[PDB]
Amino acid sequence: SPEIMKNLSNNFGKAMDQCKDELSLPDSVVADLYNFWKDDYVMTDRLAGCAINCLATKLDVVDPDGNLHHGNAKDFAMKHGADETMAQQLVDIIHGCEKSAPPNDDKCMKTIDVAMCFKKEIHKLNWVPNMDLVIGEVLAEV
Repeated sequence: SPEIMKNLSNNFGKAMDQCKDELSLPDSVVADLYNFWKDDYVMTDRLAGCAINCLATKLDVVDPDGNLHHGNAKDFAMKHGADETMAQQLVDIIHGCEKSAPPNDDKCMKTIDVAMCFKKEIHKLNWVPNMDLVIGEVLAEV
């Protein structure tokens, strides 16, 4: 019974259930975000990026005292759990993403681009499966 079966108050269980409605997307793909498929960005399932975006639906739950703000994480989020390097580092990709991810009305798929861009920085936590058998073709160590 992983995170898939472990849901917080509502900030998630609600956003997830709501996302499964508003976005009518599979709450499973979004439930994977909690797993560790971060590497798997919209590139595969944008819904996961949209659902997560809707996750902020209520910042009151996400941030009681203003822990952060979807799209624009306060200096608290990217600090209380950010690497001294990630501080500026992110400013690197975020500079290439945020620049490519304007405040388009499709923020759902726009802002997310960034909300996920940085997420990629995590995908390279300690393990970097730069090459992981996906289709089982000549590319990754099958």
